[PDB]
Amino acid sequence: ENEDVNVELSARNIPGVQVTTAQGLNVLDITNADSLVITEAAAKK
Amino acid sequence: MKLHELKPAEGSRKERNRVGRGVATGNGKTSGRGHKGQKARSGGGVRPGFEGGQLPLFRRLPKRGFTNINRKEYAIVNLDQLNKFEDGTEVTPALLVESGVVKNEKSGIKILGNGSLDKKLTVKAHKFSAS
Amino acid sequence: PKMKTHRGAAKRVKRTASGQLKRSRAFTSHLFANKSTKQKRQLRKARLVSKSDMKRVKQL
RNA sequence: GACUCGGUGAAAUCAUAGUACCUGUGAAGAUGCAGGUUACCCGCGACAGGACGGAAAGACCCCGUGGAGCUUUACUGUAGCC
RNA sequence: GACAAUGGUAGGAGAGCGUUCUAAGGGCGUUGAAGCAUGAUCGUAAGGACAUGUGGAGCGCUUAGAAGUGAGAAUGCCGGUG
RNA sequence: GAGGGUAGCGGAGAAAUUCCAAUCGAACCUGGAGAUAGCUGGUUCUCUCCGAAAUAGCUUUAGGGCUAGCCUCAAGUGAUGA
RNA sequence: ACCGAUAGUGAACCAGUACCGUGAGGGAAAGGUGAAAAGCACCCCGGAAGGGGAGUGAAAUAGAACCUGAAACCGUGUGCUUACAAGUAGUCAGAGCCCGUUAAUGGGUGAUGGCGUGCCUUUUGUAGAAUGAACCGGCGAGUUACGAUUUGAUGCAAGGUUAAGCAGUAAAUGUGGAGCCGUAGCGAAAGCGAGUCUGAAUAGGGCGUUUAGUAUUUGGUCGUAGACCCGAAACCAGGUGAU
RNA sequence: AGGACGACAUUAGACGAAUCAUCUGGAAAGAUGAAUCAAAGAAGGUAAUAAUCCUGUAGUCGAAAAUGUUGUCUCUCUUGA
Ligand SMILES: C=C[C@]1(C)C[C@@H](OC(=O)CS[C@@H]2CC[C@@H](N)C[C@H]2O)[C@]2(C)[C@H](C)CC[C@]3(CCC(=O)[C@H]32)[C@@H](C)[C@@H]1O
Ligand SMILES: [Mg+2]
Ligand SMILES: [Mg+2]
Ligand SMILES: [Mg+2]
Ligand SMILES: [Mg+2]
Ligand SMILES: [Mg+2]
Ligand SMILES: [Mg+2]
Ligand SMILES: [Mg+2]
Ligand SMILES: [Mg+2]
Ligand SMILES: [Mg+2]
Ligand SMILES: [Mg+2]
Ligand SMILES: [Mg+2]
Ligand SMILES: [Mg+2]
Ligand SMILES: [Mg+2]
Ligand SMILES: [Mg+2]
Ligand SMILES: [Mg+2]
Ligand SMILES: [Mg+2]
Ligand SMILES: [Mg+2]
Ligand SMILES: [Mg+2]
Ligand SMILES: [Mg+2]
Ligand SMILES: [Mg+2]
Ligand SMILES: [Mg+2]
Ligand SMILES: [Mg+2]
Ligand SMILES: [Mg+2]
Ligand SMILES: [Mg+2]
Ligand SMILES: [Mg+2]
Ligand SMILES: [Mg+2]
Ligand SMILES: [Mg+2]
Ligand SMILES: [Mg+2]
Ligand SMILES: [Mg+2]
Ligand SMILES: [Mg+2]
Ligand SMILES: [Mg+2]
Ligand SMILES: [Mg+2]
Ligand SMILES: [Mg+2]
Ligand SMILES: [Mg+2]
Ligand SMILES: [Mg+2]
Ligand SMILES: [Mg+2]
Ligand SMILES: [Mg+2]
Ligand SMILES: [Mg+2]
Ligand SMILES: [Mg+2]
Ligand SMILES: [Mg+2]
Ligand SMILES: [Mg+2]
Ligand SMILES: [Mg+2]
Ligand SMILES: [Mg+2]
Ligand SMILES: [Mg+2]
Ligand SMILES: [Mg+2]
Ligand SMILES: [Mg+2]
Ligand SMILES: [Mn+2]
Ligand SMILES: [Mn+2]
Ligand SMILES: [Mn+2]
Ligand SMILES: [Mn+2]
Ligand SMILES: [Mn+2]
Ligand SMILES: [Mn+2]
Ligand SMILES: [Mn+2]
Ligand SMILES: [Mn+2]
Ligand SMILES: [Mn+2]
Ligand SMILES: [Mn+2]
Ligand SMILES: [Mn+2]
Ligand SMILES: [Mn+2]
Ligand SMILES: [Mn+2]
Ligand SMILES: [Mn+2]
Ligand SMILES: [Mn+2]
Ligand SMILES: [Mn+2]
Ligand SMILES: [Mn+2]
Ligand SMILES: [Mn+2]
Ligand SMILES: [Mn+2]
Ligand SMILES: [Mn+2]
Ligand SMILES: [Mn+2]
Ligand SMILES: [Mn+2]
Ligand SMILES: [Mn+2]
Ligand SMILES: [Mn+2]
Ligand SMILES: [Mn+2]
Ligand SMILES: [Mn+2]
Ligand SMILES: [Mn+2]
Ligand SMILES: [Mn+2]
Ligand SMILES: [Mn+2]
Ligand SMILES: [Mn+2]
Ligand SMILES: [Mn+2]
Ligand SMILES: [Mn+2]
Ligand SMILES: [Mn+2]
Ligand SMILES: [Mn+2]
Ligand SMILES: [Mn+2]
Ligand SMILES: [Mn+2]
Ligand SMILES: [Mn+2]
Ligand SMILES: [Mn+2]
Ligand SMILES: [Mn+2]
Ligand SMILES: [Mn+2]
Ligand SMILES: [Mn+2]
Ligand SMILES: [Mn+2]
Ligand SMILES: [Mn+2]
Ligand SMILES: [Mn+2]
Ligand SMILES: [Mn+2]
Ligand SMILES: [Mn+2]
Ligand SMILES: [Mn+2]
Ligand SMILES: [Mn+2]
Ligand SMILES: [Mn+2]
Ligand SMILES: [Mn+2]
Ligand SMILES: [Mn+2]
Ligand SMILES: [Mn+2]
Ligand SMILES: [Mn+2]
Ligand SMILES: [Mn+2]
Ligand SMILES: [Mn+2]
Ligand SMILES: [Mn+2]
Ligand SMILES: [Mn+2]
Ligand SMILES: [Mn+2]
Ligand SMILES: [Mn+2]
Ligand SMILES: [Mn+2]
Ligand SMILES: [Mn+2]
Ligand SMILES: [Mn+2]
Ligand SMILES: [Mn+2]
Ligand SMILES: [Mn+2]
Ligand SMILES: [Mn+2]
Repeated sequence: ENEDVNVELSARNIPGVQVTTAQGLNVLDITNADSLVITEAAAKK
Repeated sequence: MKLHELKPAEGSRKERNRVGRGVATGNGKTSGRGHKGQKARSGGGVRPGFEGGQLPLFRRLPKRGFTNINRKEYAIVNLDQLNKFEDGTEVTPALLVESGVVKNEKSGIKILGNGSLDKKLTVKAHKFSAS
Repeated sequence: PKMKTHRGAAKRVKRTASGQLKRSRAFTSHLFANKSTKQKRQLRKARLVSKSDMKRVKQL
């Protein structure tokens, strides 16, 4: 929360990684798994 | 896949038939003619006027039944049995080791009811078991 | 609703695909036909499995 | 009453109509087809041959494993009575 | 490039047109949307545009999704007018 | 004439199946209820390819149905077809 | 990824209301000026209604019966045509006259000639004198759920797969392996098992072994449901009626 | 088996960020220019289509009273193996 309150900025959306929809992921045009997260999605195959 | 360029897998999905919408379509009687192609439409369920889904009967049933593991028990390493419910077997009313294939290992066959030929092959290797 | 199974098929039993079947004229009037009598043997359907298909079919 | 004028102004019917006759033809009795024969265009008053005229999904007849009312030593029951 | 096939009712199979809603993208609109009207326009068909008039505020297009998705006949129901 | 009583598996009938709120061999209203209808009628866009049957068998069956036969789509066999 | 005024509540409007019935009961139709009432001062014809000016307004060719304003239907004007002709009304051929387009081997009309008995339904066969429709408009019929089966598609594969529940925004999503199908079949069964059943048989014969399944799902079809749509005469139950 | 001391919630509400110019126009929220806010780009309105014109929205604050639910003291009733 806070990072999430980059919310009302039109095009942006911002979930967890145990989140991660099939759609939100590719309505998307660009993504930015941060680092910890990138390592977890990497961990949860 | 870019959400405005979705394309469904080739050969999956095909438009449903819509009967009764026109004549060029090939379906305006819709189907049948004159008969019991009426709405209720009951054929009967499976019948003619002479009941052949019945001639006589033969039956009974008591409690029993096992679960078959063939002498393709040659998958697992060495010693032991019944444990392989964590390797390759699922539901077991009781666990019988049958013959078939040809054994290639020396291992304890701890199981309820050993098929005879299988017993000769498992014992020809080394181990045997019961109960 | 799951279709109800016909119970009058306590009269066949599944083979592998095909249904094994009861026969003919066992019991009553055995005072006739003798080679006939040795017709304790099975059946199937062929033309009829078309008719009875999905009724004895939760018999898998 | 009809009829002429002034006033008011419905209806059942009706696939579109520029809707003749004879001898045929044809689902076997044709304004509508064939071959002839007759006929300038548009009204008004009249008649009832035809449009298998209109009106009512034939009441007779048969059919449906339709209905209903009634009968009886048809079947199975039952209120009551001995 | 030759060479074949292509009448068709019940009915099987195939490819498509148009409607409303939705998603994503991409656009049009008071310098005039939809609708309505008219045209000598385009495609093998369903059907698609264009220009003008009316109108005065909303609407297409691509790709995919989903349907209260297509009317000339039911003595069909409602309205209008013969 | 006024005020009353008898109500549908019921009532009333100088008896006709007669009357019970303008059609009573069993009233009216609401529900069960979208009763059931092997009968009749209706069933809405387009083009392309193929294309029947009105027969046998059994049927409280005979304008209904079932299995065969004929149609189509798909696999498969592979010269078995004319 | 519900309706948008014939829809959606019967009822978007002072609806259980007009209206109908003795009663129980049955039951409608009917939304929209404009941004703003600025809702037409004044003159004119008329008793008024209504109208033409003059005005308000972006617009009244938005004027109240008011957005848009299709069709049937009714009218005024007319370019071509028609009073010797037998007509399912068009089609094919065609002179004359009139015109000039989304400019293309153009548009309107049509003397005369050839051919020509609407549609649907239902039928062995219907121009049929068999059925249906006065016209125009709107409205009007194979659906959904759950099970089954089959085909196509996709993921895994001797394996495939979760259910309820818990978690999360009424989520695509992690958990949950109870469960289910499959890897083995044969016999009524005891049971035996790549075999088993019948059989005295180590004969013959039946089913079976020679490994491919399973979950999700588009389409086809069946079942359970009203299960394409409209229609009985009638049955039953509870009331309301002897004005 | 009935009643005394406060927390929270229900029944009114309050605060609430940031836009200007020209074109066309009957009217601009549109177009084109430069701007700005955002824990607020939900929605509805304003003479056309508005995050910054208005009602609001994220967020924050709030109860004289009357129920409402609870934390804990009082209040009762209690000899268990
Ligand atoms: C339908 C009948 C009528 C009126 C007369 C009919 O007479 C009958 O049917 C006699 S039965 C009689 C009838 C009334 C019933 N309630 C009692 C019963 O006894 C008759 C004479 C034909 C025999 C049949 C054809 C006919 C066409 C022209 C013609 O000649 C007609 C039909 C089409 C006609 O409309
Ligand atoms: Mg039986
Ligand atoms: Mg007189
Ligand atoms: Mg009339
Ligand atoms: Mg005449
Ligand atoms: Mg005839
Ligand atoms: Mg004759
Ligand atoms: Mg009869
Ligand atoms: Mg008794
Ligand atoms: Mg369109
Ligand atoms: Mg345009
Ligand atoms: Mg203008
Ligand atoms: Mg014209
Ligand atoms: Mg047009
Ligand atoms: Mg204009
Ligand atoms: Mg226009
Ligand atoms: Mg406007
Ligand atoms: Mg466009
Ligand atoms: Mg689609
Ligand atoms: Mg009609
Ligand atoms: Mg009528
Ligand atoms: Mg009418
Ligand atoms: Mg009484
Ligand atoms: Mg009596
Ligand atoms: Mg019956
Ligand atoms: Mg019949
Ligand atoms: Mg082949
Ligand atoms: Mg009424
Ligand atoms: Mg009455
Ligand atoms: Mg009434
Ligand atoms: Mg008007
Ligand atoms: Mg004239
Ligand atoms: Mg010309
Ligand atoms: Mg002519
Ligand atoms: Mg001609
Ligand atoms: Mg003809
Ligand atoms: Mg009428
Ligand atoms: Mg579906
Ligand atoms: Mg598959
Ligand atoms: Mg697969
Ligand atoms: Mg399916
Ligand atoms: Mg129901
Ligand atoms: Mg009763
Ligand atoms: Mg009296
Ligand atoms: Mg100006
Ligand atoms: Mg937020
Ligand atoms: Mg707004
Ligand atoms: Mn199709
Ligand atoms: Mn067909
Ligand atoms: Mn029919
Ligand atoms: Mn049939
Ligand atoms: Mn049918
Ligand atoms: Mn029905
Ligand atoms: Mn049956
Ligand atoms: Mn078995
Ligand atoms: Mn014999
Ligand atoms: Mn008169
Ligand atoms: Mn004449
Ligand atoms: Mn003929
Ligand atoms: Mn003849
Ligand atoms: Mn004649
Ligand atoms: Mn006359
Ligand atoms: Mn007379
Ligand atoms: Mn009749
Ligand atoms: Mn063809
Ligand atoms: Mn040909
Ligand atoms: Mn088909
Ligand atoms: Mn629209
Ligand atoms: Mn429809
Ligand atoms: Mn009598
Ligand atoms: Mn009578
Ligand atoms: Mn009397
Ligand atoms: Mn009476
Ligand atoms: Mn009755
Ligand atoms: Mn019922
Ligand atoms: Mn009915
Ligand atoms: Mn052919
Ligand atoms: Mn015979
Ligand atoms: Mn019989
Ligand atoms: Mn028939
Ligand atoms: Mn040969
Ligand atoms: Mn309504
Ligand atoms: Mn409307
Ligand atoms: Mn009254
Ligand atoms: Mn208004
Ligand atoms: Mn003026
Ligand atoms: Mn003005
Ligand atoms: Mn009007
Ligand atoms: Mn408007
Ligand atoms: Mn108007
Ligand atoms: Mn002349
Ligand atoms: Mn003639
Ligand atoms: Mn010509
Ligand atoms: Mn001719
Ligand atoms: Mn039709
Ligand atoms: Mn006719
Ligand atoms: Mn006629
Ligand atoms: Mn008929
Ligand atoms: Mn008629
Ligand atoms: Mn109509
Ligand atoms: Mn939950
Ligand atoms: Mn043997
Ligand atoms: Mn054998
Ligand atoms: Mn064998
Ligand atoms: Mn289905
Ligand atoms: Mn079938
Ligand atoms: Mn069905
Ligand atoms: Mn404020
Ligand atoms: Mn503000
Ligand atoms: Mn401005
Ligand atoms: Mn607005
Ligand atoms: Mn708030």
